[PDB]
Amino acid sequence: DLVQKLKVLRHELSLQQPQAGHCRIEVSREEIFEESYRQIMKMRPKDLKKRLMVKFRGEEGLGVAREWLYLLCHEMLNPYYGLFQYSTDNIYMLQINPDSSINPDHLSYFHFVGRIMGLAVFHGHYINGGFTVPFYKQLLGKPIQLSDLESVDPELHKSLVWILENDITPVLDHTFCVEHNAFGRILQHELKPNGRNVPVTEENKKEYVRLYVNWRFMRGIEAQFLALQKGFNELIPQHLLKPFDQKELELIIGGLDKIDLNDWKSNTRLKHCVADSNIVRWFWQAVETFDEERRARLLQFVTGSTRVPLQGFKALQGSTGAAGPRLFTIHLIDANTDNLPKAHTCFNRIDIPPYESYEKLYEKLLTAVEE
Repeated sequence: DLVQKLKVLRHELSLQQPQAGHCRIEVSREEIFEESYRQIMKMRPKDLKKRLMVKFRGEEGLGVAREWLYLLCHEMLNPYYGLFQYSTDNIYMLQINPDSSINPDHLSYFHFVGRIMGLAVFHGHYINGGFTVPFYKQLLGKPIQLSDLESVDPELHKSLVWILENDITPVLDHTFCVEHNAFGRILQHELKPNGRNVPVTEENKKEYVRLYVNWRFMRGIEAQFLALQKGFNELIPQHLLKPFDQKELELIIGGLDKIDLNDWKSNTRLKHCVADSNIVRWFWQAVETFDEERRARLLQFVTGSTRVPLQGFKALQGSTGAAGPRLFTIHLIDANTDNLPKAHTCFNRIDIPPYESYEKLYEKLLTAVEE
């Protein structure tokens, strides 16, 4: 199982975390994207491996990287910024935008997104944002298969399938060079060192084919991916990803994308109330009533993030923030019943007033989650 292989990866990463010092990030909520960019990019990789201390500017009086990561991923992964775009054929998943060159500094922003992804995995946190299958395969360092290219370029796929099941000796005159229309002009690109003078033979056509497929998936997003990858590997070394596949990397990076209710209830603690308190009974009744989306907004309202750890609700306050696992807490406060439930994201605690009815609790709970 994944938690087993992950604990080996987390232990190797934990050895790289200097027990002395804190990685200090203080950004505003209204400028979280550009302020986090400036602060993270000013640091050296060694500085990012120190235990995280994220504070929102001003809000430190009356801090969590869980909420900061959530709000930061929400911003950087939005197509408004031109780094990522939704896929045409996977309208539910992000991919690198090939027209990212519009921003001349795009390569530094991709390197920053990579730093944020590595920082999240390194500190036991997750990234809210789903990527495509070739994104995870590329990030992992493993080669894309020829069958994955049929959907992307069926004419090139047809040609490369011909090469593999035919004797190219009396027919082909290819080199490890691909000539393509680069917007307005044809450009020769070598697939390997000195590819223009390396002919494709029966002895090396398998290598030529896998390099051509790899090159075609990187078309337009080469500089972008390289930048992201260098930021990600500054926290998560490439060798430590070796025991994982595309689906396992997607889970390591983003956590579970389904909230189990029984695990949420098993890892819930109560302050100022007991299991048979009306507020507790009513809260869980309102929670079964909520849809998968309303449940995720409730998790974000209380814990600061929509992300569920791969170990479940038991490991809620990630690897760093204060001491350890600060479990989801229901706190019955004595306060005016016209108030909305308060949330202390730093403790995964919801302060619920002593409502007089289930419907009263429901409407105030729903109203708090939409805000």
